[PDB]
Amino acid sequence: VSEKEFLDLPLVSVAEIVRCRGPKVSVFPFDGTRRWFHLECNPQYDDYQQAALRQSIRILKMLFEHGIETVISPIFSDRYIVQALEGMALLANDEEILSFYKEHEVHVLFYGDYKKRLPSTAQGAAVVKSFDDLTISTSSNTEHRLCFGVFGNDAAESVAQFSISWNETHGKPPTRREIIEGYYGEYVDKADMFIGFGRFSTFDFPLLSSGKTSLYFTVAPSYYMTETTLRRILYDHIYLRHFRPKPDYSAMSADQLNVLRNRYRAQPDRVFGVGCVHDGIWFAE
Amino acid sequence: LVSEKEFLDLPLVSVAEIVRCRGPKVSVFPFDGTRRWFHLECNPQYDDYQQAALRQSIRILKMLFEHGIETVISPIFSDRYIVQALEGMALLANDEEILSFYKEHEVHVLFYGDYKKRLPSTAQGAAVVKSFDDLTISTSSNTEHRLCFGVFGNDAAESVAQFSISWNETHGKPPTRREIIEGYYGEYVDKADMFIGFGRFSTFDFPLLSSGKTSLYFTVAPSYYMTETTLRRILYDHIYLRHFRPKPDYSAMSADQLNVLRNRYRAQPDRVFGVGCVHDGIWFA
Ligand SMILES: [Hg+2]
Ligand SMILES: [Hg+2]
Ligand SMILES: [Hg+2]
Ligand SMILES: [Hg+2]
Ligand SMILES: [Hg+2]
Ligand SMILES: [Hg+2]
Ligand SMILES: [Hg+2]
Ligand SMILES: [Hg+2]
Ligand SMILES: [Hg+2]
Ligand SMILES: [Hg+2]
Ligand SMILES: [Hg+2]
Ligand SMILES: [Hg+2]
Repeated sequence: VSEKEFLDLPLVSVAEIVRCRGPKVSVFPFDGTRRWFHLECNPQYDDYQQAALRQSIRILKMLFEHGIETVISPIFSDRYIVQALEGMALLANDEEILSFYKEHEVHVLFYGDYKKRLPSTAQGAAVVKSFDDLTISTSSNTEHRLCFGVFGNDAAESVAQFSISWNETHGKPPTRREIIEGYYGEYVDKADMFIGFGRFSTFDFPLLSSGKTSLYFTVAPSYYMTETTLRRILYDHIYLRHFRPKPDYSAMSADQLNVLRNRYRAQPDRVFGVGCVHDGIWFAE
Repeated sequence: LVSEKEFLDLPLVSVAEIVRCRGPKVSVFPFDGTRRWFHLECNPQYDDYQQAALRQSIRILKMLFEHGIETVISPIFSDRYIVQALEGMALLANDEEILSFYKEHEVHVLFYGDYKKRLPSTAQGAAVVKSFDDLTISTSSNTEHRLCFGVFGNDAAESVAQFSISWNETHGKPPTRREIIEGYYGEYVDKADMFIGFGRFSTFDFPLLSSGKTSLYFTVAPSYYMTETTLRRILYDHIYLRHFRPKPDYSAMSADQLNVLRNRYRAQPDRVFGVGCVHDGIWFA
């Protein structure tokens, strides 16, 4: 199949293909949101939290409708932490997003070191409580998994303590699967893709990174993401990353090999990720 | 403080001064695209692949260390017959030219990963493992640089589990993050500062050390086409461009700056780095 045919597909057909070929697990932190907010909304009159939440919901809905089973979205990571508290509480208390979870049969989970890192206040305790109640409440949903990262950047010590307790309880060391279940709440084998933004970087999906995880970096802030963009990414992941057969270099004509060869010898300094800063902003070249 | 051209133009000593100052302290650099490189640059039946490859590996590691990078992490083998990989592995601990390299450039060499369990239980496999151990003892008096070779170093969860259980049993309490990193790698490093990849946008095999601050790069040409210029464009980007200050003040921008940004982000198709194209059976970013 070609790209245009994929783009032209009905949503249901696309979704069938994604449930078939993957990605089963997409990591998608919503990035560049401040820039987005300053370009698309009115900063002193519009509320940043609510505008952001609406965009988040639009995109999570788009991802789940395209057949992606699990989305991992880092929310907060290593100015006042109390400010982040409100935005967080929205994820468990906003009526529209609750309506969304129920309608799309989404199971919501939270991962990371938040219980210890969040402030020891009535407020922080309240958010943590919201998280537990939301994960319990949506646990009967079976169609999609949504995993919110809150201080979910480094799981080493968490995994150490979990493994120690596990050994004392069950008499033996936990498996990789059991470790992943202990950290995330449920099991998934790996991340199939990470959709990043701006400066080429990935973060906050511990235990799940692999050389098979397809990496993408949008130029525009995450909230500009359309169906067509998402589908170009999906098309690359499904049809282009594991393209077969592997190149038989020995079956190529001398002109083919020469084209490749002279290209690599002429510009051996072409590096994706090397950018340029203009007007205070980094742009990939 | 500097433009790209000025950086490219600096004497090696000055570049190394800057790198010791601003980082990267730790670069992850798997040598990738080596089959393509070898078929483009060499004559498959008449040139020896092991030594052509080894020669390039040494050139690049030497280049990296001379530019002031303290620690290089290089994934070697990662999840055809495993016995085939054994020879290439043994070269890293037995080839006289590379041992001479470790000596002249004062490199401490370490091996990480699940290799002791995953390598074949044969005289050959055990010989390779023992040579890894002995190389690490033999170079442990070198202090100027750290070189870490990954052999099945793709997934550290169960290794960390067992390590932590054992640690708690003996060394009295749960091991700290630092202690876990030391247990897995042999020594301590805070994080990876950059990853230099190739072709399809992907990273792999540096467990425990990935951060949102890890700068990501992907060369178009196979690793062995790397020159000083390539390396330095990478270094310039990492050092001067990724952490550029001040942060953009969108509210201080003219209507034209916002308009340009805005119409760039609104325009379709929008550039997604990582979405490639396959021509002649090969993926191109
Ligand atoms: Hg503002
Ligand atoms: Hg769905
Ligand atoms: Hg679930
Ligand atoms: Hg749950
Ligand atoms: Hg998850
Ligand atoms: Hg248990
Ligand atoms: Hg621009
Ligand atoms: Hg060949
Ligand atoms: Hg050096
Ligand atoms: Hg050392
Ligand atoms: Hg290391
Ligand atoms: Hg081409």
